[PDB]
Amino acid sequence: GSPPEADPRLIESLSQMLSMGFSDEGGWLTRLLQTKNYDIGAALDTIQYSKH
Repeated sequence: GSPPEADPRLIESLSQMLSMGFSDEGGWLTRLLQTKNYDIGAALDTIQYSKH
């Protein structure tokens, strides 16, 4: 569902990308999101891979 620290701070870094409605499949964003110290897989997974 909605996890604290595993959704906001994650879905935020996307605020920069999600502004279109697409996830980074070319590893381009991954590097960025990595700024969080973990993985965008979990982040990019919010731009779609789930429910609109």
